[PDB]
Amino acid sequence: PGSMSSKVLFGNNLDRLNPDSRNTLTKIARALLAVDIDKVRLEGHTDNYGDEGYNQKLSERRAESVAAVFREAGMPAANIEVRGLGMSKPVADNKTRAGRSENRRVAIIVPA
Amino acid sequence: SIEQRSNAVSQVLLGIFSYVRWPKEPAVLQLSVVGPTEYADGLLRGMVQANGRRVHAERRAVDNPDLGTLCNVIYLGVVDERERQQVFRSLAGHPVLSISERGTECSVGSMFCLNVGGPRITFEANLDSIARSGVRVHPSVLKLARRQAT
Repeated sequence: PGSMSSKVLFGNNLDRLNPDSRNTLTKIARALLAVDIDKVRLEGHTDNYGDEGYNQKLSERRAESVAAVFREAGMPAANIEVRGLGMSKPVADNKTRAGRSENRRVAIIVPA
Repeated sequence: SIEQRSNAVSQVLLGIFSYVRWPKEPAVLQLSVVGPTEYADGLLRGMVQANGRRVHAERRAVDNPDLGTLCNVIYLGVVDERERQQVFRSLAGHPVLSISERGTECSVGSMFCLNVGGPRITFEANLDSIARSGVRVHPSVLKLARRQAT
């Protein structure tokens, strides 16, 4: 509901978006660029199931997946940073499937 | 200068507020200052938007049950991870604009994170936080951040 309200959720232990989710992410990056948003930091996250090491690498791959979409959308490669926070920074409760759902994500951050 | 920096925080917040819409637009904007802050004293003295709507600010505790219903804006100071989680659990499902005084991370939590160091106050925006906030943010808000950094 507006380009600034942009959530990017992933399936369980999936580090790539599906055709429809990737499509919807593309028009987000398209929308951001059209309003001069220009540079982004991408931070991937996971639920707290599995090993720390797996999740960290998983969250890295999620963020890189989103980075590849922004690059394809026409945003300069140098203007994109990628981080994985693994499971360290949940937005929702991991003890419910609805919460775990919300933690499987990449947060788009716009730096000054 | 604490005085210079506090007034600049006031002006940047007034700028940010001008790009935000609340689903029920209140007659007065109510702002909660939460956690240790160094630059909020300008806010705490009260502010006025260009159209005359006032911003009334009060300090409130991290563990205030009613944080989400008692304010339209929260200005978040030094909170640890458990306190931050508590705050945003309170805000969940309520239309609340969140801004943190420090921007050392901006990974989870506040929609906007100030950087109150150096020449001009800048900020980052977390679009995932904006998405869970319940308020509407016009993308031109980032012009302000862009121009302040430059």
